[PDB]
Amino acid sequence: REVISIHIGQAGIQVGNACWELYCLEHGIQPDGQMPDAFNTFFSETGAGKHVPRCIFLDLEPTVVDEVRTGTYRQLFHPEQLISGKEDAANNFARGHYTIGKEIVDLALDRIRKLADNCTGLQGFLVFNAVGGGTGSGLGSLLLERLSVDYGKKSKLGFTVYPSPQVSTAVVEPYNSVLSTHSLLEHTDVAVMLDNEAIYDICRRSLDIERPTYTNLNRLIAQVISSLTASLRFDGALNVDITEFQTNLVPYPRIHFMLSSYAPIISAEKAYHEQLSVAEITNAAFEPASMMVKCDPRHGKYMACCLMYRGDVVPKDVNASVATIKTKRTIQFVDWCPTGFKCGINYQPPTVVPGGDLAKVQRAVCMISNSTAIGEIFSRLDHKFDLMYAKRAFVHWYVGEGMEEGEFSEAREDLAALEKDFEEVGA
Amino acid sequence: REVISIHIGQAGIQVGNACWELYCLEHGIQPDGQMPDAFNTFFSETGAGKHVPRCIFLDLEPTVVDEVRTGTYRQLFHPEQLISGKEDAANNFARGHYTIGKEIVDLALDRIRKLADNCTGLQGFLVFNAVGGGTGSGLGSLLLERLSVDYGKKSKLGFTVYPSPQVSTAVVEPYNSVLSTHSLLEHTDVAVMLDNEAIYDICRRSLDIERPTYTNLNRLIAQVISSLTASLRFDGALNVDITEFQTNLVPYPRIHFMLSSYAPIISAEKAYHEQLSVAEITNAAFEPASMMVKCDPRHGKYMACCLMYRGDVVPKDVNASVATIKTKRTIQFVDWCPTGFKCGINYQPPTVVPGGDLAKVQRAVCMISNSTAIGEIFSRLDHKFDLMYAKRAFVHWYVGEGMEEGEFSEAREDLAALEKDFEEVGA
Amino acid sequence: SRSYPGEQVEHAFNSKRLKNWEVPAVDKSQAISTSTGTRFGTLQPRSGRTQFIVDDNGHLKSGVPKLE
Amino acid sequence: MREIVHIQGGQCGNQIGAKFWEVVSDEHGIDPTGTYHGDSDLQLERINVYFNEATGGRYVPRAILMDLEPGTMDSVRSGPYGQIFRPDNFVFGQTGAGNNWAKGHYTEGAELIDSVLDVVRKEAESCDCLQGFQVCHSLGGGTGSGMGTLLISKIREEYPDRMMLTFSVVPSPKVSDTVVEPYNATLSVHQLVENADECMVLDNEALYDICFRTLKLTTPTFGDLNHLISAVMSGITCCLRFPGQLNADLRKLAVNLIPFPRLHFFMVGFTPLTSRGSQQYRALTVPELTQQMWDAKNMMCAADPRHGRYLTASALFRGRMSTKEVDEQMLNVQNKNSSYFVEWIPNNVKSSVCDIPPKGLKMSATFIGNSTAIQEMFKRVSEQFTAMFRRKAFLHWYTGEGMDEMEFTEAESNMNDLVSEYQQYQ
Amino acid sequence: MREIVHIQGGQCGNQIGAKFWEVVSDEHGIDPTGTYHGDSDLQLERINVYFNEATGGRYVPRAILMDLEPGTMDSVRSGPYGQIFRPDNFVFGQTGAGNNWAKGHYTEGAELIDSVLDVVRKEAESCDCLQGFQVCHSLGGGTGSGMGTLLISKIREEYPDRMMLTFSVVPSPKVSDTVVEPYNATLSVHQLVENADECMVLDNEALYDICFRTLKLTTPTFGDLNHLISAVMSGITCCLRFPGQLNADLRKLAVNLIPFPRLHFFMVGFTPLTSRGSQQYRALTVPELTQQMWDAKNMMCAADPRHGRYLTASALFRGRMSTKEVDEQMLNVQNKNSSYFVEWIPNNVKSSVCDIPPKGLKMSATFIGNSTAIQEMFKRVSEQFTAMFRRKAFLHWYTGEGMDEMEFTEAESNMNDLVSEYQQYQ
Amino acid sequence: PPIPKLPGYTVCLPQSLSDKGFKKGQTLTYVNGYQREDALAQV
Amino acid sequence: MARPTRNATAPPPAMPSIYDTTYRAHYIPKEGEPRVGPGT
Amino acid sequence: AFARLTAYFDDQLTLMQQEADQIRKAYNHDTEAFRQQQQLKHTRREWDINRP
Ligand SMILES: Nc1nc2c(ncn2[C@@H]2O[C@H](COP(=O)(O)OP(=O)(O)OP(=O)(O)O)[C@@H](O)[C@H]2O)c(=O)[nH]1
Ligand SMILES: Nc1nc2c(ncn2[C@@H]2O[C@H](COP(=O)(O)OP(=O)(O)OP(=O)(O)O)[C@@H](O)[C@H]2O)c(=O)[nH]1
Ligand SMILES: Nc1nc2c(ncn2[C@@H]2O[C@H](COP(=O)(O)OP(=O)(O)O)[C@@H](O)[C@H]2O)c(=O)[nH]1
Ligand SMILES: Nc1nc2c(ncn2[C@@H]2O[C@H](COP(=O)(O)OP(=O)(O)O)[C@@H](O)[C@H]2O)c(=O)[nH]1
Ligand SMILES: [Mg+2]
Ligand SMILES: [Mg+2]
Repeated sequence: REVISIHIGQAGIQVGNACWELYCLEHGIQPDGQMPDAFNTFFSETGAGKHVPRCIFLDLEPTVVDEVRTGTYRQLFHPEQLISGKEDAANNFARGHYTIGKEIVDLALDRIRKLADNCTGLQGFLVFNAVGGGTGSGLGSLLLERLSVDYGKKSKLGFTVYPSPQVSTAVVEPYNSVLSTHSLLEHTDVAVMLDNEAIYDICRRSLDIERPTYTNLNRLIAQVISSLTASLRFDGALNVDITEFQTNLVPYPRIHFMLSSYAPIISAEKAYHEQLSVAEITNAAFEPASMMVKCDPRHGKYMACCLMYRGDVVPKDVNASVATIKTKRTIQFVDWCPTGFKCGINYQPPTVVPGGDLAKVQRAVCMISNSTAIGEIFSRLDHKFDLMYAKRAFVHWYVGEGMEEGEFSEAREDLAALEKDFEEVGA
Repeated sequence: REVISIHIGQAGIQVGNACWELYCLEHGIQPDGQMPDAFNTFFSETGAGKHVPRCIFLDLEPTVVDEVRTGTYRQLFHPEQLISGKEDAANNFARGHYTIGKEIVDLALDRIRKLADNCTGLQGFLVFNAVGGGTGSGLGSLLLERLSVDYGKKSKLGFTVYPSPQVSTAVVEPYNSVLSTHSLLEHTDVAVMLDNEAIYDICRRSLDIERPTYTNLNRLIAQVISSLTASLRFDGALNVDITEFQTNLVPYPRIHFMLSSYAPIISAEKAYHEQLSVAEITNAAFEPASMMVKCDPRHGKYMACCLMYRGDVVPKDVNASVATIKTKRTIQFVDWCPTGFKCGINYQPPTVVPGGDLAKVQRAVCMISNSTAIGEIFSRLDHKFDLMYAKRAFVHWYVGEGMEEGEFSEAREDLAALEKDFEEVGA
Repeated sequence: SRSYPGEQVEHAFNSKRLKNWEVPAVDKSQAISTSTGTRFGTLQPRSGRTQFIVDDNGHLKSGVPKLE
Repeated sequence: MREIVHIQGGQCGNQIGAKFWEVVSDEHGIDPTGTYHGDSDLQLERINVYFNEATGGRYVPRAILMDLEPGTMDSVRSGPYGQIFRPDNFVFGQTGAGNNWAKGHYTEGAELIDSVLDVVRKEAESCDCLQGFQVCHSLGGGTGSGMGTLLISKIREEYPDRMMLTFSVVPSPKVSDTVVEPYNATLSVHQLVENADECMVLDNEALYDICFRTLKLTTPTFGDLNHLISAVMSGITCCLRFPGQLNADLRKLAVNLIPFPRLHFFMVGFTPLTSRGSQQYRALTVPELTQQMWDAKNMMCAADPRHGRYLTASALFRGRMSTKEVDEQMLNVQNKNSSYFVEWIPNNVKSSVCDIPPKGLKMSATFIGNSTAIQEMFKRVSEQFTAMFRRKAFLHWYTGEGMDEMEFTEAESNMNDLVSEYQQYQ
Repeated sequence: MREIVHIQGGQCGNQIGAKFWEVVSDEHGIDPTGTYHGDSDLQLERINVYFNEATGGRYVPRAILMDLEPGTMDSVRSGPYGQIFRPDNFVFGQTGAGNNWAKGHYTEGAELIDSVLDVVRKEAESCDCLQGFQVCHSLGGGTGSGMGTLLISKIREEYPDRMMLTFSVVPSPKVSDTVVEPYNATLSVHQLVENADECMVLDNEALYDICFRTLKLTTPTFGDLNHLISAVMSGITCCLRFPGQLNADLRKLAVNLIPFPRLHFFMVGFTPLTSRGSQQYRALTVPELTQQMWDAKNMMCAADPRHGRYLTASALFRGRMSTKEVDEQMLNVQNKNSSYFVEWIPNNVKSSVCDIPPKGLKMSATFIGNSTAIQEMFKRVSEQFTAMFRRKAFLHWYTGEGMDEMEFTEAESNMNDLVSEYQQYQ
Repeated sequence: PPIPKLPGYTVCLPQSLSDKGFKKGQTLTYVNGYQREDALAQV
Repeated sequence: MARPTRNATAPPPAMPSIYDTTYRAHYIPKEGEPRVGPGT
Repeated sequence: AFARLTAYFDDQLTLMQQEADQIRKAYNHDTEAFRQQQQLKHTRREWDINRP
C-alpha cells in the first residue's frame, strides 16, 4: 500500500523536509536511517537495517538541495533521489517549461519509473509544488503532463500552493498561476489549494506565534498530510484509501479544487484551557478561521465534504454532529447532492515533534471540501492577470524563452470558461 | 574444458593485464603463479605448484609489453607468450596488415598452435583489440583470417573497441575501423562492441568517478568477461557455455554485433543505500543509459537477448522479471521472435579487487543483446569516413605502404550493403 | 514479440500483478487474434506448410508487401 | 447435514463476519486456537453446518473472506479468533475499488471472480447436502456491493436451487458515508430483486438508536453494532444448529414469509435488549420478550412498522418455553393491532421454538417481519438517485468504465415498480 | 522382476535424474554410500527394478547419464548421492550442443551414439525380464532434445516391444529460456509422435504455479521442481515396486489411457501438496485427495483441461484405503462434470491402489490425464514455429549442418494434422 | 525421525554462500592423446 | 528514538508403521471351535 | 498419529527456516561491513586524481 511523493521547487522540497521529519518521528526511524512494517508505505527497507524514503526532490536552484544534502538527514535520503540543476527558471513559466524542463524532466521520469517499479501496491503519486514560482510551475506542469500520459489513471494528488490574495512575493505570479492551472485542469485528478496568508492567520491567531516563518507553515502542511495518510498507515474503525477522494469529491471532470482545513490547531496553554470533543472540532472545522485557503464559503455552496477523524473518536457522536450540521441551515448544500458527506476514522492520534508548537491532543479532524468560493478565487486571480495582460507586460520574457500569444490567450479563455463552468454548476 | 584469450594492441594487452589480475584473484593464484580445478580453463598446471595463463599478448611497440615483462606479474606469464615486435604500425591498418603483420603472424600462429595442442577440451578463442589503432586492426585482422582458415568451426569471440562517435584520440581511425570491419564481417562469429565514451558515462553516472583512467575501464571489461564466462568454472543451477551464443544470438551469418550491459555498477555508498535484487538489476540491464556501447536501443528493435546471472539468484524471480520486461511497452522486439530471451544462472557471486571501485554485491547481471542500433552506429561511422574519403585525405600513406583504392571502395560498398541488410532484416 | 495466453498462469502474469503499474503493452496481446479477443482465449488451428516469403540472408522478396 | 457457507464482502462484511465467527465459535465452544473444548455433546452434533474437522478436534469455518484491499483483512487477522481462518480462503485483490460500483462489478470483478468462484465451488462441493449461501455486505461501497453482487449473480446462475440469505447494510439519509450511496444502492437493489432469495435489511442509524436509547451506552462502537448483527444471524440459524420443539429451517422461513416472489426484503429485530441497570428490574417471560419484539423502537431498520401493514411475520424463540404461551402471545398481539395486518392472510405470523438459549441468557427471541413499510426506504433512495441522475452528476466515473445509461434507467424502473407493487399490496 | 532402465539427457535430464535417484534411494532405504539400511523387508523385495547388487549390499542405479558436456555431470557427481552412480555409465562430450538440434542429432550423435547404445544394450541385457525404458529430457535444449531423440529412435528400432516412458519438459513463450525453442520443440515432438510410446509433458510455468499456489514457497529453486517431478515419476512406478490390492503396471496404464496410437500426450499432477501453514487446517481423506487431483491448478501443463474434454484419466493411489470410497469418488467426479468427459467412452477413469505410501505420508495420489487440451500448447508452439520459419530466422545454423527445410515442413505438417485430429476427437 | 524427502520439505538458504565452495571439479575429462581420445572418470 | 506463539509439537509415543499390507494385516493365525466328542 | 507426525515435521522445518533467516541477516550485515571497511571511496587507485 505504498504511496510516493514528489517535491517540485523550493517550496515543495521544504514541505518535504517537514513531512519526512514527521514521518521518521511517526515510524520511529532515526535520522541516520535505521530503527533502534507500517513504514512500508513510505520507506523501503534496503537489505539489513536501513530505510530509504520513496520520494524525489527535483529543483533547479542547488542551494536548498545541498542544504538538504548537508543537513541532518544526510544519510536518510538516497543520493540519486535528490535531483538538482544549475540555474533557475527565475519565475518564468516559459523558461521552466520549455528550456530547462525539457532537460530535467527526462531524468525525473527515469527515477520515478524506478520508484514505481520497486513499488508493489502503488496507491498513487502525490505532488508538492507552489504555482507562484518558475520551476515548480513550469517543469512541475510538464512532469505532471508526462506522468499522466505515461500512467493514465493513477491518482495524482496535487497539494498546490496558490498565491495569497493580498500577501505576495513576486509580480509575475498571476501569469505563472494562470499558465499552470490551465495545464493542471486536464491532468491532476485531485487538487488541494494552500494559501500562505491563511496559514499565517492560523499561526498568529490560534497558535499565538507572533513572528512565524516558513518552518511552521511546513509543519502544519505536514500535519495535514499525515492526517490524510494515517488511514493507510494505521488501522482504524473505518479506514479509507487515497482512491476514494476522486470518486466522492469530483462530480465533474474539470471541477477538482478543494478547500483543506484542520482542527484543532491549539497551543500548549489553550490545550490546558479547553477540552476537545467531536462536536466542537467538527463545528470548528467548518469555520472560515481554521481554513488553509483564504476564501469564505458563506457565499458558496458545499458541493461535497470529506471528514477525516484521528484519535479517540467513536462513530455515534460524529454521526450526531454531522446530523446536526445537516439539520441546521447555517450552511447550505447544492440541491443536486443531499448526500454530501464522507466520513472516515482512524485510531492513532497525531504525533508531536520536539521543538514544535502544537500540543498533543486526543482527537483531530481534517476536512477536504468542494464548493464555489474557489470559483470566486479564480475570478479574483483572473482580475490581476487581466490587468497586466492588457498592456502586454513581462510577456516579452515568455516570448523570448519560447512561448507565444496563443498560449496566453488560450489559458485566459480557459480560466474564463472555468468561471462559467462554476457559475452554471452552482445554480 | 579450456578457452584461450589473445590480446592485440595497446588496448588489448592492457585489458588483458586487468583481466588476468582478476582471474588470479578469482582462483586464488599468487602473482608468483602458485596457490597457497576450475583454474584448468585458464591456467595450465606445469610440474608441481605452477600455473601458466593460457593467453598471448602480441603487439608491435616493445614499451607496453616490457611494462608487463617488468611488472609485478613477472613470474606469472611465460616469457615466450609475450610476443613483441620492433616498430609500430602507427595508426595505419595497412602498415600493420601488410608490412609487419606478415612478419609477426607466423610466430603468433605457432604460439597459438602450441597452446591449442597443449589444451584438451578447447572451448574457443576470445580476442581483445581496439579497431581504431594500427596493430590491433591490421595484423589483428590478418591473425583472425589465419585462425579462421586453420580451425574454422571453433568459436572465436571478439570484444572489440570501436572509436567513439565524438570523443577521439586519432584521426585516421574511421579508415582503420572501416577496413578492419570489412574483414571482420566474415571471420568473427560473435563480436561485442565496447565504447570508451559509453564506459566513461557509466563511470561518471553510477560509479561517480569524475576523472577515471583506462584502468577502471579495463577493470569493468574484465568484470564483464568474467561474468559471461564464469559458468565454465563454477557450477550453477542453469549453466551455459561459449558455443551457446553462436546459435542463440546470431540470426543471420553477417549480422553479428552485440550490445553489452552490466548491472549493478554501483559504488559503496549507493550500494549501502539501495537494495540489489533480481528485478531492479534486470531493469537496469535493459535501461538504455547503462549500455556499454554509445547508442540507443529505443531507436531500433531487439533481435535477441542473453542474460547471465551470478550470485544469489533463484529462477522464479528472473522469470518474473523477464515477463515484466516482455509486458512493458517501453521496449519492443522484432516481429519474428516471440521467445527472444536466453537466461543463465551461476552460483558464484562476482569477486572484488582491492583498490577497485565496484562494491561487493550479492548478485549481478550481464546482458548481451542484438538490435539495429548497431546499424545506426555503422551509419554514423560511415558518414565521417565518407567525409574524409571524398577529398582523398591521408590516402597517400596507404598507397605508399602498398594497398590500393580497390580495398577502400570495396569496404565502403560492403558497409553500405551491411546498412541495407540491417534495414531489410529489421522490417 | 507476442505474449501467448497461458490458460493457467495469465492471472499471475497480469501486468499489474508484475508491478508494472503503467499502461501495458497491448500490441503484443492484440496481434495474436485469439478466439475470444482477450488474453483468456484459444488460438486458431493452422494447416499446411509455410512458404519462404523471404529470400536468402534475410531479404524480403519484391512481391511481398512491407512497411517502408 | 444441511450446510451454510458464509461469504463476507467489503470492510463492513469482513468486520461483521469477524464478530459473527467469534460469536459462533464461542457458542460451539471452540477456543481461539481452533480446538474443541466444549462441555455438552449437543455442541458436536451440528457443528458441520459452519465448520470442518481438520485433525484431532480442529475445526475451521466454512467462510470466504473477500475484498479488494489488504487493510481490512489484516485488521481482522490480527485480532483474537483471527487464527482460525484458513489462508486459502482469503480471495484477495491488490488495487482497491473506491466506492465505485462500476469498478467493483465490471473491471476488478472480471479478474477476481475466477478465484472467488473456484473457492466457493470447492467449499460448496466439499459438503454433502448444501442448505444455502449466506452473504454479508453493505450496499454503499464498491467492492462490497459490486463484487458481492456479481458473485451473487454467478452463484444464482450456477446453483439455482439452494437457499440464499443476504445481510445487507443499506444507507440512511441522516449519515451518508459515501456521496455515491444511492448510485450504488439502486444498482445493488436492481440485482438483488432478481437474484437474492431473501434479504435482511440492517441500518446504522437504527443500530445507533438502539445502542443510544435502549442499551444506554456511552460509546457504541462498530464492535457493538457488529455484535448485535452477529446475534441476529446466530438467532436466525439457531434452529438449524440445535434441536427444538418446533423446528424451522431457512427454506421453511422463506416459504412462510414470502407471499410473492419479488417481495423478499425483511426488517429485523432482536430481544431482549435491556439497559445496564434496568436488567435486574425486568422479568424473563414470553410476554416480556414479545412486548419488546413487536416494538417499533427495537427494529434494526429506518422503517416505522405502523406506517404500513405486516404482510407476514416470523418469530424464532430460544429457551425452555411453553408453546401455549408462545401461540397465545402471537394471537393476542395480532388481534390487538387488527389494522396493521393484511386482511387476506389469517395468522400472518409463523413461530418456532428452540431449546438452547444464547450463552448467559435464559430466553431470547428474533423477529423477521415482511412488511410494506420498506417502500418508504425504497422511495427515499429513489428520490436521491433521480435527483442526481436527472442532471448527470458523478456519472462519468461510471460511464467511462463500460456502463451505459440504460443500466441506470432499468435499475430505476425495477426499483419504481417494486415500490408500486408494495404500494398496491399495502 | 520387471526392469526399468533409466536414461537422463541434457542438463535438465541430469538434474532431474539426480533428484529422482536421491528420492528413490531414500524410499528404498539405501544410504548415500550405497548400503541397505531399511527397516521392513518390503523394500528389499523390489530393489532389482532400479538397482544391481555389486558387493555385499552395494546397489547401483540402473541409469545412464548422457549429454554433450560433462559440466553438469561434474556438479551432479560432486553433490550428495554422487558415489552411487557407476563411473562406467557416464558418457562424455567435448564439443557441446550449443542449443542446436542439428549439433545434437546429426554431428555429435553420429560418433557418441555408438557408445551410448553399447552401454544401454549392456545394461538392458544384464537383466532377464525387461519392462522398459524411462527417459527424462527437454524439448528446448540441444543435447537433451536431439541426441536423446535419436537415442529414442535407435532404442525403438532395436527393442520395439518393450515399454517406453518419456518425461519431457516443454517450453513456454512466457518462460523463454532460449530463442530456438519452437525449432527444437516442433521437431522433437515430430519425432516423438512416431517413436515414443507415451510422453509426460512438463513445464516450468505450471511448476511455478503449483509451488506458489499450493506449496506457497518463497524461493523455489530448481531443486524443488526436480523434487516434484521425481515424486511424480516415483508415484508412477510405485506399483511395480510394491504390492497392491489392484496392481497396474506400465503396459496396463498405457493400454487403459491410449485409445488411438497417436494420442499419447498426457498431463500429470501430484497430490497432496499443501503448505506448512495449511497442513494444520486440512485433513487427509480420499475426497480431499480427489478434489486436489481434479483441480486444474494442480496440473503440470500449460493447457487448462477444461478447455476441452477428458479422453481418459488414471489415478494411482498409495496408502491403506477403501476401494468403495475410491470408486465412488471416481464415479462422482465423472458424473458431476458431464461436459468435460467424452461421450463415447463410458467410465473414462481407471484407478489403481497400492499399500505402500511414500515415507512420511499416510496417503498419496498421482494423476495421468489424457485430455484434448494439449492441442492448445501444440498450437502455441506451432504458430511460433511458422512465424520464425516464414522469414528464415536463425535457419542458417540448421541449414549449414546438413538437414533440409523439408524437415521443418514435414514436422509442421505432422504437428498440424495432429492438432486437427485432436480437434476432431474433441 | 528424519525429515522426509518430500517437495515441500527444504530450508531456504542464500544461494551465494556455501561452506564447500562452488568450484567445478574436473573429475570427468579426456586424455589429450591423438585424434582418437579416451574418456577418463577420476575418483 | 523514544503476537501469538505456539510451542512445537512432539512426535507421537506410538510411532505409526506404514508397512502394513492388507494381506498380512487381515490374515493372521486364528483358532476357534475345538471339536466336540460324539454323544452316546 | 500421522497428523501429529506431519505437524512435528512442519515445526522442525519452521525452526530451521528461522535459523536460515538469521544466517541471511548475518550475511547481509557481513557484506555491508566489508563494504564500509575496504570498499570506501577514499581507498582507490585514482583517489589522488579525484581527491576533492
Ligand atoms: N507555504 C509555503 N510557501 C513557500 C515556501 N517557500 C516558498 N514558497 C512559495 O514559493 C513561491 C516561489 O517559488 P519558490 O518555491 O520560492 O521557488 P521556485 O518554485 O523554484 O521558483 P523559482 O524561484 O523561479 O525557481 C513564493 O511565492 C512563496 O510563496 C514555504 O516554505 N512554504
Ligand atoms: N578502453 C580502452 N581503450 C584503449 C586503451 N588503450 C588504447 N585504447 C584505444 O586504442 C586506440 C588506439 O590504438 P592503440 O590500441 O592505443 O594502439 P595500436 O592499436 O597498437 O595502434 P598503433 O598506434 O599503430 O600502435 C585509442 O583510440 C583508444 O580508444 C585502454 O587502455 N582502454
Ligand atoms: N454495522 C457495520 N457497518 C459498517 C462497518 N464498517 C462499515 N460499515 C458501513 O459501511 C458503509 C460503507 O462501507 P464501505 O467502506 O463503502 O465498504 P467497502 O465496499 O469495502 O468500501 C458505511 O455507511 C458504514 O456504516 C462495520 O464494521 N459494522
Ligand atoms: N525443472 C527443471 N527444468 C530445467 C532444469 N534445468 C534446465 N531446465 C529446462 O531445460 C531448458 C534448457 O535445456 P538445456 O539444458 O539447454 O538442454 P540441453 O542443452 O540439451 O542440455 C530450459 O527451458 C529449462 O526450463 C532443472 O534443473 N529443472
Ligand atoms: Mg525557485
Ligand atoms: Mg598502438
